[PDB]
Order: sequence, then C-alpha cells, then structure tokens
Amino acid sequence: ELANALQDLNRVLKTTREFLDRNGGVLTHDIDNLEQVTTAILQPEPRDGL
Amino acid sequence: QVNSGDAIQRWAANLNTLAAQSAQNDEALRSGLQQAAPTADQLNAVFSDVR
Amino acid sequence: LVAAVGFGNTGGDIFERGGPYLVRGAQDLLPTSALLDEYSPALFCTIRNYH
Amino acid sequence: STQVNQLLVNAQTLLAAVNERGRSVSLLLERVSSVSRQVEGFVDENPNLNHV
Amino acid sequence: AAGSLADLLSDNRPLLKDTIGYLDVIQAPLVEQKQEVSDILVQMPQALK
Repeated sequence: ELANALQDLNRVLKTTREFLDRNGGVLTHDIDNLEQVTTAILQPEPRDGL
Repeated sequence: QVNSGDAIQRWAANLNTLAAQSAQNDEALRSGLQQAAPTADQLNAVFSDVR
Repeated sequence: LVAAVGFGNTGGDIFERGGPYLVRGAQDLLPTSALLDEYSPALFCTIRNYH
Repeated sequence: STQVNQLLVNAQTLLAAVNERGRSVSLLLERVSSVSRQVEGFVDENPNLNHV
Repeated sequence: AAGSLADLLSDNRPLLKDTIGYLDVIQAPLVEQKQEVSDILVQMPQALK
C-alpha cells in the first residue's frame, strides 16, 4: 500500500509539475477567451436575439 | 492492556509493515516532499488565474 | 503544508462556485448531444455542398 | 501522569473519529495510487494536447 | 475525490484522446484561414442590417 502510494505520488507530482509548466499559460488564456466571448454573446440583447 | 492483547499485537505487526514500506522508499519520500512543496504552489497559481 | 492550505482554499472556492454549473450543464447536454449525433451523416455533405 | 492519561484518552477519541468513516479511509492509499496512475497515463498518452 | 477522479479518468480517457484528435483535425483549417474567419465576422453584421 504505502510503497506504491509514495512512488505513484512522486511520479504524479513530477507529471503534474511538467504538465502545468507546459500547458497552464495557454489553458488559462483559452479559458479567459472563452469566458469573454460567451459573456459577450449572453448579454440581454444577444440573449433575446439568440 | 491484557484484554486487548490481540489488538496490540495486530497494530505492532501493522506498524512493522508500514514502517518497513516507508523506509524502503526513503528516496521516493524525499523526492515526494521536495516536489510537493512547489507543485501545490503551481496548482494554486493556475487556479487563481482562472478563479 | 502551507502550499496545501492555499491550494485547497483556492480550489475549493473554485469548485464550490463552478461545480453545480458543470454538473447541470452535462445533465442538460444529453438531449442535444443525442440530437447532434443523430444528424452526423448530414454534416460533411451539407458543408461540402454549401461550399 | 496526567499528561499521559489525557494523551491516551484523546488518542482514543481521535482514532475513533477517524475510524467511523473507515470505508473510505481504508481505500485512501489505493485510490491515491490509482488516480496518480490515471493522471500519468492521461498526460503520457496525449503528446499533442499542447498543440491543440 | 481521489476515487472519483480515478473513475472519471479510467472511463473517459479513450474518448478524451479521440476528442483531442478530432479537435486537432477541426482546428487546423481554422488556424490556417483565421484571417478569413475574422473578415467574415466583421463583414456579416452590415450585410444582416
């Protein structure tokens, strides 16, 4: 139990750190752009237009 | 203490097992702490960006 | 431990604010996903013909 | 001695409180190892996630 | 939560892999011709009016 838990935790910490350092800036940018566009198209007048 | 002798024997054996597993993975534990210090900061930064 | 405190608070706030939204969105997307899947065979040909 | 008795009874209380939810606690290590392996496999099997 | 994430990953991993592949295929022409998309989005409201 504990041996596999520790080794897998170490591996997943390394994997998460690499994945974040690689993809986080663009994932955050995409989420912000999606939020901006969806908020823009869900304003009252665009809402009733849709 | 006598009445719960089976319980104390059981947790002594389980302490032996868990301690052996933890000691045999000493380097894994050290690296886990070393990486757990900044990775939670990375996750917190990413989340606070998209908070 | 300090980084765990910060990350836990941030992620917990984010998930509390945006978890019901995701759950009910994935619940409401079932009929529309089925509808879009039903009319896949008319997707490539329609776009090609309009092009 | 007072500290000894207080520590023993408080340890009993804490262990009971942890053990009352013993179904999910007993699977803690297995589940953390499983989720670690799943995240590792998800990241490893998608080299083109960053390009997308 | 660890168990829930393990379950959500064990069952959705092949479908997420296929989804990312299909998303790459859909996105590549949009990136190639992004100026055209921007131009049509600018142009369309005046035609609609």
